[PDB]
Parts: sequence; C-alpha cells; structure tokens
Amino acid sequence: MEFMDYDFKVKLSSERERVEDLFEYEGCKVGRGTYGHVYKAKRKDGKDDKDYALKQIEGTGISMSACREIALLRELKHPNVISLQKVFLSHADRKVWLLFDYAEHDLWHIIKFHRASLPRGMVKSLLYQILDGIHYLHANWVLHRDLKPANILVMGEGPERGRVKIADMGFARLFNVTFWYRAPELLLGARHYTKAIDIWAIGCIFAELLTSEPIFHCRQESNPYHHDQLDRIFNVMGFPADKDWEDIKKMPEHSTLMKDFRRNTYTNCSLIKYMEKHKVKPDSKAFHLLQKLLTMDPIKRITSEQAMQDPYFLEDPLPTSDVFAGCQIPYPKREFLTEE
Amino acid sequence: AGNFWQSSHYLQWILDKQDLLKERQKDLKFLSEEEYWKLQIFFTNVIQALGEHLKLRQQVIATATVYFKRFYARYSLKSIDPVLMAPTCVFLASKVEEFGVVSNTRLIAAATSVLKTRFSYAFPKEFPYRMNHILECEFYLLELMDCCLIVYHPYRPLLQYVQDMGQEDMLLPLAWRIVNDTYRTDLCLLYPPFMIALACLHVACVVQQKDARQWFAELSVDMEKILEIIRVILKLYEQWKNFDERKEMATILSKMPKPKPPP
Ligand SMILES: CNC(=O)c1cc(-c2ccncc2)c[nH]1
Repeated sequence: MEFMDYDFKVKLSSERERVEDLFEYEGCKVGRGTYGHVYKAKRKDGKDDKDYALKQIEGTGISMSACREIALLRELKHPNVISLQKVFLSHADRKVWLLFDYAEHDLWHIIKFHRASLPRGMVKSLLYQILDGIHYLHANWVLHRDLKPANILVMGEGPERGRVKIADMGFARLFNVTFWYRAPELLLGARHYTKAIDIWAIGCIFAELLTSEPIFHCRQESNPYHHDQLDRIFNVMGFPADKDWEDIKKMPEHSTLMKDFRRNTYTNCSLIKYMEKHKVKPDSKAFHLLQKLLTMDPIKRITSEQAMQDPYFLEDPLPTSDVFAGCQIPYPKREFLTEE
Repeated sequence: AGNFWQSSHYLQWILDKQDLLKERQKDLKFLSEEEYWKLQIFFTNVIQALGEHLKLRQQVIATATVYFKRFYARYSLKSIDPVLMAPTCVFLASKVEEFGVVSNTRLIAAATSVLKTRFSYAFPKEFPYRMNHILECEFYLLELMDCCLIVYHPYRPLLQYVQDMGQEDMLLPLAWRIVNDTYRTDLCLLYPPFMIALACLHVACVVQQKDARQWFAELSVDMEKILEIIRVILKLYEQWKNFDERKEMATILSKMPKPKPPP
C-alpha cells in the first residue's frame, strides 16, 4: 500500500532534520537507564559551541512515556523545568530523540559526592527552586510522580549556572524498584496520584540534602503494598496515631497494615530523634519546614506555595538563583560510558 | 497543561481564516468549497464512529478530530490518505488523553468494522491498511503537527459557565450537544475554546427560550466574536438540513485528490 503522495514523501525526506546529521554524540553516552540513553552532544555545524543533552527514549515508537514527555514539555516553560528544545523522530528505526540544554550536574551525583567522605546556602537554594518548579507544574495541572535526586538537574558553568531543572516527565500526568521517595498513602494502596505525593518526595529529597543519606533507605524486595519500606518509614517517623491520620482506616491495605505491624514497636521513633542523630537542630526553621513536608497524612501535608512562603526562606542566608552562589563548583563532570 | 494563552494550541494553532482558505486552494481545483466542507463533516463523523466503537470518551474523540483538522488545514487531502489518517488520529489521541495504547488487533478491527458497517455507502471495499501503516502514519502526524499534542476543548469552560449561571440541569445537555456539532466546522482552528462554549450556550438559551442577556452582557468578552461563532453554528444547521451524506459522499470522495504513486 502507498498511503502517502510520492512528491510529498520525497520533499519531507529531503528536508527532514536528522539527529545524526545535526549532532556529534558517538561515544558520548553519559547516562543509561530505563528512561533510555542520554548523550552529551555538540552541533556538527559549529554554529554555536554549547553542550546539548540528547535523550534517546527507551523502546520504539510513541509509547505512553514518550507521549507524555513530548506532550507536556511542549507546553511547559519555567526556569526550573527542563526545556524541550527539539524532537527528532527517526523513521527507519522508530526511535524518538529529545534535545535539551546540557545540565552538568544533578542531585544524585552531588549528594553522593558529599556522602563519599553540603553547604546550607546551597541546600536552601536547591529546595527553593525544586518547590518553585513543582508549584509551576502543579499550577499547570501536572503531577510529576517520580521526583528523586536523579531527576533534579543542576546547570553547570554557563548563563544558567547553579539553576535547578526538574527533568523526566516520563511518568507525569495531568490531573485536571526503589520506593524511598514514595508517599506512605501509596504504600498503603491509595489509587490516585495527587499533588501531596510530589510534596512528600520533595521532603525526602530535603532530608537527604540536609544529612547526605536517603531518609527512608531500605533494601530491594506487583501490588502497591511494600512491607519493609513502611517498616523503614515507621522506624524514622513513628507509627501514626489515629488522630495524626484519621483516614488511614480507608486505605485499601489498612488491615494488612494492622496484621503486619504493632505501633508499640515504634514508640521511641520520631523525625525529631532521627534528625538529631544527624546534626539537624529540632529548633531550626529548616527542621520545622521539613516536618511539614514529611507529614504522613497527605491532607495535612503543606503545599508547595505555602512551603515557598515559609520563614526558613526569609532567614539568613537567602536562597540564590545560582545554588553554588558564585563559589567554585567542586563536583566532577559526568563521565563518558564506554561499556557494552 | 492549564493556561490557554500560553499554550501551543493558542500560539500555533489558532489560525487566520484567510490563510486557511488560501492553503485550501490546492484542493479546491478538484472540489467546490461546499464539497470540501462536506468531506470534513464526513470524516468528523467517521472519527466519531471509530471512537464509539472503541468506547472512547468524548474528549479523546474531540482531540482526535482536532488532529485530523489541523493536519488537513496545512496539508493537502492527497498528502496522506484520510482513511488512514482518521484511525491514526484516534490512536494517537488515546495515548495523549491517557486511555493508553489501543491494541493492534482492536484498532484494525475497529477501522475494518466501522467502515464496512456504518459507511458502506462510501467505502465498497474493506479497510486496506494494517498496523504497520498506522504506526508509520503516526510518526508523520506527530512531526507534521510540530509535536503539539495538548488540545483545549469547549466542554470544560461550558461546564464552568452553566454552573455559574445556575442552570446545569436545564441548559447543559443541549449546549453540550451543540459543542459536539461545532466539530463539523473549522471553529476549533479559529477561536479560543471558551468563545465556542459561550456561543453554543447562547444558541442553547435561544432554542430553549431562556433569557440570559444580563448574564451574557456582564461577561468581559468581545461579543462581536461570539456573534461570528453563533452565525457559523446557525449556518451549520442549514447545511445539515441540505446535506445528505449517504447519498452524496461516494461522488465527493471520487473527486477528492488521491496520492500520486511512486514513479
Ligand atoms: C531520567 N533522566 C531524564 O529523563 C533526563 C535527563 C536529561 C538531561 C538533560 C540535560 N542534561 C543532562 C541530562 C533530560 N531528561
């Protein structure tokens, strides 16, 4: 069958911009994952000297992830959300490629760098821009649903130095593995994603930036109920009293929770004691903000707008648009992946 | 996402009427204006029927319909066979609108059965395309719309308006049905969705002899623009009366420019 006009077809093929004609990226892979492959790339035509990131989406064709990430980034524009510069569709092999400005850094690498051994100004400034970006996303009816340090990019040297960029809309959703960042309502079977779910993830990231450890670290283990991840959360937070989370009774897995757990097991456990062992003062404005983000009952969790208004951000030092604050960036640049 | 004034819909896909007519000239060597409009109605109905068979919600259908219209607003009827484009649009719209990916077997069975069953007056032969065609067509459709996928429709603002009026029960079913009817026109390429919804609600008030001049007069909106839309809607009902799709479409399809084969 020939469904397309021949003249139209040759014309399109003559004029099509091809990723491999525009960009040099062979042997320049810097990331590999379930998302697909990320490359650091330069324009072949030398018309500028900028670094670009190229994401070859996992799989072939227009999957649900490719579809979401294209559809949403096509619309979104905020200094704290990664900008979709261009989409290349490769017809021969049905690969989809996305083009972004290259972000040298990300929170995963930054936090690891510190743990292998975090300035408070930078911590605050990071948090402020994450909230800024998530608020924008929320105000535009988008839930991210996979916030984690690997998805929080930070721009290196250049005209956006120290700027946070939220990335990976692969799981994002209009609302109108590793479970360290997963809100407890999800672990208890809540069927809907909500804004409050993103906010919990941001509290997890904030704790990790304060201490250099993932607050709900847990080893790897289908259904939404994850026993050991819940156990780790109660060990840090305490087991919620009935008055802390009245709707806990309505969670599909509540009776499983009642079967597997006794609250008495966690009577000396609280966020205060945890953060104290890791040198964060229960007194601090930092701590009080953290406790509002990491509230077990999602309806009692603060919103991003209210979090941005928190007096923590009015306390010295003020958050800066460059999270590195004119200081020298000690973090290593991403390495090229040369493996098979 | 959720600000229309910053959307790709508004900034790239609200078009000038004259430029639209200018671009349609390619195809009017073959067809009168009347007949080109009839073809557009015809394929809107094909898309509606495809979505009904697949049990897709009005929003997916509407999104598919906008894709189809945007495509032929820029490109000729012969560029890609619209028979393949219609189901391709439905396929892509199901993904964007979060229903998911319609299966190979289900999409092709839907296209096959809908045309045989509800459109045999226009299509004597069976749906000839397979999933490998849909997939290739989908790639071209995505690039050729410059990857614009989020579409605003008049349903949401209409619901907000009738609620505000305190007349949901009374006026909604008719105004809603009129919004559906606007997909038979180019309105979605020409006006903000909230203006389409106001015009539809206005015609619903007039038909139901409900007075709302006050509620209407205290909206901060260009009433000239609403009236232009109202006229298109009145005109579409006159055309609906005069148009017999089952009797006319085979003749109109054979006049339609077909794709040139390879040399
Ligand atoms: C899971 N990661 C992603 O989805 C993603 C990474 C990047 C990127 C952008 C700019 N520099 C480095 C990496 C864009 N999306």
